[PDB]
Amino acid sequence: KRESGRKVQSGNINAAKTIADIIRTCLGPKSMMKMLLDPMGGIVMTNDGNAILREIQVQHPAAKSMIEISRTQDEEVGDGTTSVIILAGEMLSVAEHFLEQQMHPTVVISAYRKALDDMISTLKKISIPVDISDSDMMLNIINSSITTKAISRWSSLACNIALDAVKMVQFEENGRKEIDIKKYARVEKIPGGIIEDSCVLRGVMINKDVTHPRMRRYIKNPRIVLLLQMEEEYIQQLCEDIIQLKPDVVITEKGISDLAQHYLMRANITAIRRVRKTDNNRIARACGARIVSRPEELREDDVGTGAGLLEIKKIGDEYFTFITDCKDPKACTILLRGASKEILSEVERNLQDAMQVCRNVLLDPQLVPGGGASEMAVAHALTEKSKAMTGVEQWPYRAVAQALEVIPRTLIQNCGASTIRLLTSLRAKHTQENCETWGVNGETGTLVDMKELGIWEPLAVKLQTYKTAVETAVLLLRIDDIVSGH
Amino acid sequence: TLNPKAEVARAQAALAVNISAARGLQDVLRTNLGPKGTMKMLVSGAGDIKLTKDGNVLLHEMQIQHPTASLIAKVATAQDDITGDGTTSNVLIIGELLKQADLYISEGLHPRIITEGFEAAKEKALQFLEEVKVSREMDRETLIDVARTSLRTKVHAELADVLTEAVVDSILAIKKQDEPIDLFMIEIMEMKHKSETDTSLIRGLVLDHGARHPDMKKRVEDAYILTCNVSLEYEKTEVNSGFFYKSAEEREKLVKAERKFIEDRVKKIIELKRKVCGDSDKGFVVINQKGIDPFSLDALSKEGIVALRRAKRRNMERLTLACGGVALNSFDDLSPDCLGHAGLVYEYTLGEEKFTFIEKCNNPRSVTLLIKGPNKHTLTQIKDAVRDGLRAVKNAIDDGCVVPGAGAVEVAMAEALIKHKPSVKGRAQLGVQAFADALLIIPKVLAQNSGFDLQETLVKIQAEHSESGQLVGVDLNTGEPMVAAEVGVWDNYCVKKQLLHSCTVIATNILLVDEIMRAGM
Amino acid sequence: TLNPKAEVARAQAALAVNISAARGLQDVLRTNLGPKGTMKMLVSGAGDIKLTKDGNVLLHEMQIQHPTASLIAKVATAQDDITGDGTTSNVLIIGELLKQADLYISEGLHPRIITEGFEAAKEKALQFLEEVKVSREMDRETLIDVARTSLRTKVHAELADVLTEAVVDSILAIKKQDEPIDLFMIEIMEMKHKSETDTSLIRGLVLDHGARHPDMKKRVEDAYILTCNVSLEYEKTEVNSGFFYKSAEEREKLVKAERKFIEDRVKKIIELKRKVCGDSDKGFVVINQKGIDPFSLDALSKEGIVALRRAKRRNMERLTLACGGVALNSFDDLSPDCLGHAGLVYEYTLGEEKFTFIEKCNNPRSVTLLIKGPNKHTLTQIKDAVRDGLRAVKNAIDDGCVVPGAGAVEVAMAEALIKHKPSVKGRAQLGVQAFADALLIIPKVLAQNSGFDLQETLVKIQAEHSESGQLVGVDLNTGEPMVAAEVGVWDNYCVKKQLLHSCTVIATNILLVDEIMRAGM
Repeated sequence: KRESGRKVQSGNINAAKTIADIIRTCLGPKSMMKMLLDPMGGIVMTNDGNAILREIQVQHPAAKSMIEISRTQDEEVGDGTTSVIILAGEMLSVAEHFLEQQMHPTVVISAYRKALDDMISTLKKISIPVDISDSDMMLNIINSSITTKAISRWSSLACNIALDAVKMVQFEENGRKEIDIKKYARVEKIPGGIIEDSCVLRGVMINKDVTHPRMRRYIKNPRIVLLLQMEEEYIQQLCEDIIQLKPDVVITEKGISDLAQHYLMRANITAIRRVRKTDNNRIARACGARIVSRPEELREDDVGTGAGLLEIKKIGDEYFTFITDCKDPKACTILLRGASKEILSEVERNLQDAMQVCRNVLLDPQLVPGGGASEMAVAHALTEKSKAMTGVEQWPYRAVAQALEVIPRTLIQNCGASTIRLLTSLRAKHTQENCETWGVNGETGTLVDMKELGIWEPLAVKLQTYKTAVETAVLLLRIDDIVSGH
Repeated sequence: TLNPKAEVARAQAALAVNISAARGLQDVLRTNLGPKGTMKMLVSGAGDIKLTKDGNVLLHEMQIQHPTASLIAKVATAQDDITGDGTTSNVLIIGELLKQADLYISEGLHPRIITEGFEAAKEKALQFLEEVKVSREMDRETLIDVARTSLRTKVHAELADVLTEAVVDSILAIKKQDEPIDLFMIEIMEMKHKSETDTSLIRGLVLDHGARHPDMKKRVEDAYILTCNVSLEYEKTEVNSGFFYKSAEEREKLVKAERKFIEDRVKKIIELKRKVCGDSDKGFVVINQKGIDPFSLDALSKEGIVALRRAKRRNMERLTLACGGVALNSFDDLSPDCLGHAGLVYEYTLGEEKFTFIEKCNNPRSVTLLIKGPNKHTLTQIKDAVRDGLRAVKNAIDDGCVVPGAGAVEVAMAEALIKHKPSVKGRAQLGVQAFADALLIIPKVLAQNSGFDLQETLVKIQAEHSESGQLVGVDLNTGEPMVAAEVGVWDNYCVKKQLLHSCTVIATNILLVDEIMRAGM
Repeated sequence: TLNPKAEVARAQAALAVNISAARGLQDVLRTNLGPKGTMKMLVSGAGDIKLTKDGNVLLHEMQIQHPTASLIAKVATAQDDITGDGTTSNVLIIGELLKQADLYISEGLHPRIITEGFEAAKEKALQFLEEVKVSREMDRETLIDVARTSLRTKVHAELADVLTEAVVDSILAIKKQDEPIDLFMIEIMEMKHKSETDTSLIRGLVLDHGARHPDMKKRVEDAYILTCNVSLEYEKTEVNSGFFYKSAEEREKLVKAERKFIEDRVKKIIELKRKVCGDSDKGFVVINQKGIDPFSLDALSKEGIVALRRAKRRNMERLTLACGGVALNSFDDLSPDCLGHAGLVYEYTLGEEKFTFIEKCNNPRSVTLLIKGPNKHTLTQIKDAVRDGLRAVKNAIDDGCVVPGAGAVEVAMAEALIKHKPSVKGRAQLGVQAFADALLIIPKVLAQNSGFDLQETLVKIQAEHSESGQLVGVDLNTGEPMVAAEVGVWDNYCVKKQLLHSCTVIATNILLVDEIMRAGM
């Protein structure tokens, strides 16, 4: 019916903590596997935090909010989904203040928000710039994701794809450096070939197939148009104004039936159909064409002058229409080649996340020391800053710092080493030695500096990770009454 | 701390469940290892019965209750497609690897440390094969020991000597010019009405349907085989007309009028017969796949022509390569170009049915292995053995190197891994010890199935050492040590190579399972 | 197959019942091995609490519910009677010996084969112990390392330096010129009203009952000790008479005549006092075990005598051999030849009671160790540690050879057994391997109780190898390897020697148990 009081906040903690305890060991290169029992006996031993919670059906509303936020994190950022849930769960697992001490949530939220502003201030001090102009330096960063993948055979090609494709979409003239992989870097699979034939196309691609030979095979100046008896006459006139301009290809938004394709085939042009509105806007920017209301209102200006060429070359038992150019019309297209669909699927998702890494690094050329170094470094600042924190908020303020130790805690647990012994010595290193280094080795299990090991992560990934974990913990703590109602 | 309709084993019980499943699957398949091993029955529920020791059939066709064990069942499907053997021993090593890992995990050792020991022992284990592999040139005697080593593990030791010479010669018939061996060049045919030991090779193809008419030649020593795909039976009107009748008699006139579509073409077969060497001491054969009227079978038989009907597409492609005549899709464009040439073409007579044989071909680049058995399940049993015996000789020729058997490599690699220290950390020494004792399950199980003591047999072959490269294995008949090279017991290189890479990958991944969550089961 | 009112376990499950009991008793005592090990409580039910780590006390005084486990408790009693140490390590090796044997017995191995391997591993392990033992001379610097190693395992690392110097000096006072030693020469006293760290030595002896008169001397710097056993209280008529009276006062008048036999003997005591150095700056002490009359005590008190009465048989025994005064059973034969001599003789007053001390003796061949503590159970805990510390210094002195500790001998012997091929039977090496792994439980448990990883500690000490004598042990504070001979950790030769003889015999006999029958239970 209705649940209120401390029962609500104590329940949301157990829910978010339970979801975090599942994926504690799926962090780092030693990500432990999880066996999901399907109702039909099917089993998948995946170790991805997203796919695990995606398939696990939950009933608690608080656990759903913790999952949906990680999903939204996965789209905006291609990394850090597992760390958001572990930190958000660990930040909430400190229930000593909520129940035993009877601290109001508004007091803790004042402490969590104060720590978030200080946690962000501590990361930017330990940051390090990047020489993004160097292709080998940025290549050393993208190799962290290429490891243990099928694209490791030609990783140099895999980085050059994502690195240039993002830079082509990178619009630095407007200042904010807006990047949109899904909008301006459309990716499509091409049957046949191999991973080595994967290249970038400087324009828009149309996956429609050629049904009849009466079409333009090669044109230097693509004129791209953009827009039974009674059916014949109404179609005979709408097609007349199109052919009057002598086009090279007609890309209409809505469908082109058989009789409409008949008159278009008399003009010997490629028949394209079933395209969306935004796609037409991208087609127009590819060649400078004009979208018109109806075929009746077509004018001589409706041309794709300036484009490179039109081509309907058959590649691997499939025709492909290209309106590409030898310039940069605010977009690109990744033509992923592969001898089979099994290899094509892996390279698609692999290079997609690789573009997200370069997207975050290029939005701000500032990295941070991973392997628990950033967490233990930030925790040292709050523990020192809390000494001057006059008030009762000092106790939960310090607890947030110790909650960040979970990241090196899980990395040490998966390696099999002593968690207390290394974490104790790890915290001492950040006190005396520099905080920008002395993290954790995820492969060896012992301590190591991050200057000697290139585990440097982006800054925007950690900022949105801590900001989302704190805002998620602040969210569920503000929930004090779960009620029904339609 | 849990949600409704959800369950998860957060502690190490997830490993105890997966480790228990592998031990259970180990105890099942260990009884069918080798020739002395027992057989397993496969009841389909509807009443069918199938006996087989092949681990892939006991994992692909059979159904398993445990969800975790079904994962290892899919691995055998992968192990079979790459090498064609080693699916049973792959499951034993996984169970014994996980068994030894559970012994150390109970002592507080992390699973990830054990997997690093397997990766180090595996890389050392692969190098040991390169040192002991014998790159003996492929000959008849060498392949007999290899095919005997494979076929004895699927039969009652009586069809081994019979099937060995047949399986060896089948590959040698297609193996020449250093070409990659293709198994599509050998077709497998089954026949009832005879015993099991009557299996023998056929130099050419064999067809189901043959000539059915009294006026046919029982054997054609030579003929110009004509390949065709045109039906010489009652068909529809192929011209700009149709069927319109007013009674049963007027309908019969349309049959006489429609039959003229074939009667002009049936004589066309008689024309090319008389045309291309129609004189004495010659013959002619038709292998038209489609149906043929008894009139055309009755007409051409008077001219001394063996005509066949109702064949398969695959047989027609093989028939063209054996003879040389290209398929004619329409009798109107007949010519000598559509003809071939072959030797003795006779008819094998069984108790009830009869089969066509096209032996003595010129250049077919293909043969057929005629299987005979009294029971239905015995045919499927022998077929699975020959397919495994063919891949055994294929791997021996495709990969010219072979290695010993009888667990001699496992006994040797176990001693090699013990004399090898890590290079990444010290605790990996435990994983190497688990890998060493895991490989010994094969010589242990072979002693159990043969009825000998598990410990006495292993200690003898493991204690046997000398100041020279010496092999040693289990003697299934005596139980004493045995040098596999001195008796003709050889395995493949790719089998043992894929075994170490397969067991290490799956035993690793099963150990990395930290929790088991029900996805709404 | 059994009679009513009884039960029988026919199959091998009877052996698993005994293996499970030893495994359980192993997990109980492993937490109290070494100094860093935890303590166990002994609730007597009546209300007495007792804390101790001594495995002999946790098995002898603690009654065990399981029938099988009570047998091993009786062996710990026998182990403590010979050497007085190693009872805890004895049970841990028995638990691991039977644990490792079950791994091979489950594979179909007979128990009798494993036991024959233990007999072979024992002889090899016993011969290797002769090489590791150090036959150096026993000096105060060495016995302190033995006493510290023995006392640390029974105290809170605070009474180490307190009881170490007392335990060592108590032994050196009772051995010279290679004389046989006896721990009964050392008396163990207990007193309250002082902190636990107030333990110290007493060169002389402590007596229970003190003098009773106000004019007594609190300290006698010199006196002749007169041993007596005559009741100086009112006694019966010593002549052939009775009680010939007419009232109560006449009966009392005869009691005066009955006291003439005792009162005159008090004058004989005063006579020899004045004769044997009754001058100034001298004294005299009487230690008569029996009672003394109050009026007679007034006579001796005024003469400066410190008298004692109502003593125990144990006090008079040590008082004789210490002071030399011969017991006079009748004052008629009083003479100065029966007199002893001693130095300072004083009565230290405690808050509640008092005790007489006879310190400053020349060579009494008997001493006393005075323990002080606030509680009752704390005194019993310290009494057990001193007896275990004295017996440890006794064994090192009698058996001049000592061996390193911290599991360095177990790690070295285990490496020797693994480097030992079969010599009695081929399958016997499986028991030798089980014996090797059983010895490694000692360093494993020391790593657990110290809080370090069980596997990392054992692997580091095992990796220590060089071209020279190298014996490393478990550093409880560091966890790294540690040469036990360098830091000052030394165990006895009889302790490790009796462990191999005790562990093998019991682990053997428990393995030979085939059935468990009820003898009318």
